[PDB]
Amino acid sequence: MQIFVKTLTGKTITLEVEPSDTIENVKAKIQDKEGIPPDQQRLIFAGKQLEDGRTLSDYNIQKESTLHLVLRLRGG
Amino acid sequence: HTGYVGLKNQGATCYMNSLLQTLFFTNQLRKAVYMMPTEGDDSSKSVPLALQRVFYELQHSDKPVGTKKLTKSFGWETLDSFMQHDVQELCRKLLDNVENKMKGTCVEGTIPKLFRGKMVSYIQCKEVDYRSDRREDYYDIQLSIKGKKNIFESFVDYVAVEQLDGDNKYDAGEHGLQEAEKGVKFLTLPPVLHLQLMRFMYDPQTDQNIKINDRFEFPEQLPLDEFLQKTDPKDPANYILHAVLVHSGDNHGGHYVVYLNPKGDGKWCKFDDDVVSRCTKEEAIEHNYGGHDDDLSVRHCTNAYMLVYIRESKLSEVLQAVTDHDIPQQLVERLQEEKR
Repeated sequence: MQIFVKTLTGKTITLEVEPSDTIENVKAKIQDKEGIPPDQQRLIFAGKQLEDGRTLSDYNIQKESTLHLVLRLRGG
Repeated sequence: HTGYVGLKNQGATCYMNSLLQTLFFTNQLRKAVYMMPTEGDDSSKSVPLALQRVFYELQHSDKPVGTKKLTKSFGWETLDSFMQHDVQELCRKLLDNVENKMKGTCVEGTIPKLFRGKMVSYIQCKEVDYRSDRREDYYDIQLSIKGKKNIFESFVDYVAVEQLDGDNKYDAGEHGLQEAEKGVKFLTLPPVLHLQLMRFMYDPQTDQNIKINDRFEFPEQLPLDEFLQKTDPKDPANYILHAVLVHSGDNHGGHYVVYLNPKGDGKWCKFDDDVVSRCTKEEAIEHNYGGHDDDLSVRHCTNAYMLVYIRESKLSEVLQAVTDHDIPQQLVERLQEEKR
């Protein structure tokens, strides 16, 4: 299934994923496509940071959902 | 002598005290929090009980209110936790937790009633007759401010379409990969509108996380009907500014304060941890616009990063009176035994 990711520059990219993909696998797919090292990637969906060892299915992330890449230091 | 008590400065929790005051003065939420059935909860671990405790103390204490039991309950006992997550992430963590605790109770659904709006995320193909409309909930809106004069321009940006082409073509089922546009449309705006202003951004030319201190204007009264797909003449989407969360600093730390007009009457107070003082409307609003880049003082780095608005037709419900009769006696007695 195809999901979307908004990068730090505001660009929306597509990603081909499966519900069984872990978030760190999603980060690997983002690296493959956009070159962003997984260590730099932090992903938000439904207002919360996604955990690397959980799956898209765990978060009820479905086709056409949009994830957001965010800054590592974003608070205070 | 405002009648509003402050929160202790108990470390490097950044936006936390500001958020807690904003939520406390969301009176309908505060009342619902008091009704949560926390009798079975372990105090060390329970965010619901810890929020009851902080709110009870903000409502009754004449002295600054502590938060150590609260930060313990949600497991952010280091500056790093507050530096890595932003204010709306903490807000969502707290609200999701209390929403779950309210399921099956007399106040079930208070969080979505107050904070949840409805949008449609649409993908429209440009050269085949195919459109996918998906309903999405939202609990806050993240607004881009760089190059935007004001809230209107940021909303225009928010609803601007994204192009899906090149290596980012849309998977249009039987049509295969297709050039498309992707956007959002607002169906509803919630009674309490949290607008996060993106005051840090990635600068693509330098690979750096930079502070945006630019001027960004926000009004005390904000009309949003033109951003809805369908308006209601009896209930215009007119919003009243309730809170302005302010940060002083060019890095992700420094000084955090919140300005509130708890009653929605434009009589503002400044909440600076333990010190709560009356202030002018300009100190709450225009002084937090940003745009003092030539100024060598802290003014250059002091600006708003989150705004709270309340829909005018919902003000009386959101800011309804909260009385001691609204706090269950068993809860008061539990919290009083702990203070000992």
